[PDB]
Amino acid sequence: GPELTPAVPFFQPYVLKWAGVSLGLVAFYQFNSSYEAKNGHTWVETFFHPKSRE
Amino acid sequence: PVPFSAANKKLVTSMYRQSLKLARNWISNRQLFRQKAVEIRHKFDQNAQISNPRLLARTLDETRAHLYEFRHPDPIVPPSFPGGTKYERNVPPRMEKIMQHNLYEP
Amino acid sequence: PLLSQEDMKKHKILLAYRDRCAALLVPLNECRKKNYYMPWACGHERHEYEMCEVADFQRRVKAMDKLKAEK
Amino acid sequence: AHVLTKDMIQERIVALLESFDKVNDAKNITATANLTSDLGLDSLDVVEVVMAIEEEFGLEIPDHDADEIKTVQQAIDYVSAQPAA
Amino acid sequence: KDPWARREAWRYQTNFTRANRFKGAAPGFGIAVVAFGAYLAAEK
Amino acid sequence: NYKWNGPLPRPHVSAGHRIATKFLGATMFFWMFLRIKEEYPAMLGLHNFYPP
Amino acid sequence: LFHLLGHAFFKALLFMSAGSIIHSILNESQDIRTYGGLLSYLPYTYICITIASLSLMAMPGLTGYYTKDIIIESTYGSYSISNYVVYWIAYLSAVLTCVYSMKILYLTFYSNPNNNTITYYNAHESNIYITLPMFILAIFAMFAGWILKDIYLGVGTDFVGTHILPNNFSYFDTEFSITQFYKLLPLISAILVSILIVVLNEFFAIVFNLNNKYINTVYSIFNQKLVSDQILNHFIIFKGLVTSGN
Amino acid sequence: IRASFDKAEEPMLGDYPDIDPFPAQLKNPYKKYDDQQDRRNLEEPLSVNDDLYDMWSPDRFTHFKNQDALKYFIGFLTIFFGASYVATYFVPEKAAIPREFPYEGLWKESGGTEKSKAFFGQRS
Amino acid sequence: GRYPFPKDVISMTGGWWANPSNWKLNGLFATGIAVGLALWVSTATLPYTRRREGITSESDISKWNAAAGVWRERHGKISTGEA
Amino acid sequence: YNAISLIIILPCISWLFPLFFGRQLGYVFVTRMTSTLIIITTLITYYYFYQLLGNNNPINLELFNYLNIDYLDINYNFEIDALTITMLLAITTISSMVHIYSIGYMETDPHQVRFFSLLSMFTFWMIILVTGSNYFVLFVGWEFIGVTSYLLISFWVTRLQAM
Ligand SMILES: CCCCCCCCCCCC(=O)OC[C@H](COP(=O)(O)OCC[N+](C)(C)C)OC(=O)CCCCCCCCCCC
Repeated sequence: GPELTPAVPFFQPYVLKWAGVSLGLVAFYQFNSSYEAKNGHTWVETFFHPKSRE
Repeated sequence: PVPFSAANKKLVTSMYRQSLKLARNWISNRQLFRQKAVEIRHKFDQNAQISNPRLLARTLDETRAHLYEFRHPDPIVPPSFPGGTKYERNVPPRMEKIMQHNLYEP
Repeated sequence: PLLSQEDMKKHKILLAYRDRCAALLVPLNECRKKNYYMPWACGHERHEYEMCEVADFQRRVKAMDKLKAEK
Repeated sequence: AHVLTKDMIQERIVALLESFDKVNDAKNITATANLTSDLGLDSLDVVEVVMAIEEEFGLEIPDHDADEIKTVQQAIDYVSAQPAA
Repeated sequence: KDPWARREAWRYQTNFTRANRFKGAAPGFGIAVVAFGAYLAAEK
Repeated sequence: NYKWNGPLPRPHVSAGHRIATKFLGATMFFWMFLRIKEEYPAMLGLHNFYPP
Repeated sequence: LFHLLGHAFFKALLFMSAGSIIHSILNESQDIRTYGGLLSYLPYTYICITIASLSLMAMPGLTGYYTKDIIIESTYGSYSISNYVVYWIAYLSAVLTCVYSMKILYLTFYSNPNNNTITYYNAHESNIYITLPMFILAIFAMFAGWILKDIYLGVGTDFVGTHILPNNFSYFDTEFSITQFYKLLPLISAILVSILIVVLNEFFAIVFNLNNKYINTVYSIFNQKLVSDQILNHFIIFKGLVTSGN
Repeated sequence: IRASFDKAEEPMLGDYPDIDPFPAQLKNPYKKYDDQQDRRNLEEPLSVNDDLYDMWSPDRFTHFKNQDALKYFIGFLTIFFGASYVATYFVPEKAAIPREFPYEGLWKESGGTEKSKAFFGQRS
Repeated sequence: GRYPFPKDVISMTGGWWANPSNWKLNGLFATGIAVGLALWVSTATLPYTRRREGITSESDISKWNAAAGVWRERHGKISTGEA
Repeated sequence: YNAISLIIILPCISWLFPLFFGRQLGYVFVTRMTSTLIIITTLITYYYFYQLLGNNNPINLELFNYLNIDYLDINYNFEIDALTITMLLAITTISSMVHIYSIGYMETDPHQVRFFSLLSMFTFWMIILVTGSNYFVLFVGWEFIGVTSYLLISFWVTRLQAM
């Protein structure tokens, strides 16, 4: 049996930050694709308002 | 070049140690290493009393040449020493306090 | 009997195996597919293919013999 | 793992010297005995002995430090000074 | 002639004799001869 | 390490290690015997394929 | 491909067995000149390393046989005439292989002890975490080649579907055209050389441990990697750094 | 001082010490140094080409001279390749004919066309 | 064996002989996350999996080769080596 | 359960999880966890090989696009065929054995979390190397195994000769 070092909390700030941002990005991607299947277009596309080509 | 002096002793002793190291490096078999080692000691014994300068300097030069002719490509070194497989493995860190460099930021 | 071009293509023989003896190769590979290429299986089919190759190699050594004899 | 002690080093060196045939006497080998004086070992013989010591404890003695050890106690303190041996 | 001839004896003694040094260089070979003879018997 | 410059004792080796060596060596020698028996002709070189 | 797959297993076993040998020494020395009597002390590491070596030497009935030997024979059976030279080159390599394998086998396990007495007292075997992988790979290095020979070297196996030009394909010719002399000579040479090396080491050590100046020179050439590493370090790398300085 | 490239810099110093360089790898490693790994002592002068002689520089090999090692390396390659080439001459002849294939060498199966049968097509 | 090491040196890998006192609980968390990730990946990538052969019919392959021949006849296209 | 996806994704976890969570887990757990992941990968590989000898119909896994510039279309595509499965047999078997061996061989070493993460890293990138269906994925694996080799040969960083 090897020695023991002090206890360390599993979820550090970096774990929470990076996991949260990454999982939120994937969740957003899936929500957009589902909203596209239902509504007809990605929910992100709706905010796109360029001037017309003409 | 003295026939018998402290410097002469240091030189000849260093050299005889070199010869024994060389023989161990070259000969795999232990029994034959003991054979050759005994013979090296005999050769070192026979020329021990050379007094006149020219002959001693000549014998020293020729034994130096002999040793150089028999140098080994890779000697045996114990692993924890400079030429060793373990030299400077897992060198324990110096214990040392953090010097600060900035008033505001660690 | 030499296999049909359509038969050769249908059983998807490799080009270097398309010989006068591929007719035996077809059953051998079918058995080597059924069994999982195990060494103790397919003995009869394997041996038949080997014997066909024996005949082909013998004909070629006699061909080389004749060619040698011309010189 | 394996760790040596000062007395283990001493016992090994004493057995080592006892095995040497060029020595004067076996009973006269002390911790502070002089190989040059008490054991009457030649110039080359003490070299052979240092070589035996390094072949026994698995270390490498430089030329300058080999010729410095003149007594058995000097040998023991040197061999205990070295971490890997 | 060797003045360390006492120091080297242990390298050629009991565990390190030609008989002992080459003992166990073919582990299990006897079990193998028995098993091969047995299989030769049973195969026929 | 009781004895120095002296004859060494017979090494002590675990029973499991001795058994494992027995099994490994026996299986190796037996497998080699099996293969030699089964492939003697082809492996030695026999039944020349050239016509006589 | 088959030789790659077969070589992986016994090469891994050789390296793991060497690691065991090294950990069995207090010094943890890797010099083969510093071991020497260890057969009695490490019988299981001996048997593992032995199995791996005999697999490498393509001894009969072992995995290395079914790969090495047929690769050696293909060169003779190859349609290209000049390829006959390769046969001899390969064969020499093969016997050369035995010579070093036996050399590490003898110098580690048979020779006569070359380390000091405390190392032999403390020389023991390793834990289960080391031992179990060696056992598994020993089984592999005995059985895998035989159990897999049909997949990769089979008379018409279609598993690897690579499109070999028919003019080039010659695996049948290398089996039917091979004679007894060539099919048997690498094997006999391996066996004979292995025995030769062991017996010359145990009985005539002088032939290996001479002191000829010329032989020591050629040995030094071979020991320093056919001075390649010097050649690279002085004539390319060092020259390149000088040119970069310029 | 010793090598040509250290000599070539001699006009390029004015009032910098002309140091004779020695490869750090060849300094005896039983002496004691302030930096043991680099085998350097504090305030020790540096040669102008010190980066080619420190411990991190390419390794130097002592057993042979560089010229002789070049001789040996070239000689090994020369003898091996020349021997192989020469051996190509004294070669036995094969005993079986290279094999052949139906349909004029399966020229159709390897792509091929009536008009182009030499490009694709076996020994037939 | 072991030796002292600076305790302030924080590495993502844990540093020296890192064996936290609460390692079994943390390992339970880590294995749960591992299982979740592997199963999500295995399921999500399932629609992008397919076998190599028998996915297009002989009709498609034959007619595509026929159409390519048609294309090469509209243009003036001889075959390789055809000269 | 998709064999190809698991064969790729499990060594990736055995690589990255120690780097993310090493301080929080410790080398006891990390060694056991990486070894277990590599073992499961090896078992899945052996089963896939068995089925493939049953029926030589390789699985392909076709993922997002890398480049779709003028005529050059490169995709993250993977396939396991006969050649690849032979490679993967060697890779996974030896990797699982080396992982088990290292628990014992490195038991004393202070830096075991990094070592086991690097062994797993090498396994993952070699799997990527052999499973890719185009020369670009092959090259990705080719360069990353070089990076991993650099990190492994210099594992004992304080040693000059190793660096
Ligand atoms: C991390 C180890 C690998 C894990 C792989 C798990 C895959 C599970 C689901 C995959 C779905 C998919 O990839 O789809 C990809 C989708 C749509 O692609 P598609 O054309 O519809 O189909 C693809 C398959 N085809 C073509 C064969 C049909 O576009 C994307 O999202 C790409 C968005 C890019 C975001 C910016 C990059 C961020 C990189 C972050 C690095 C940290």
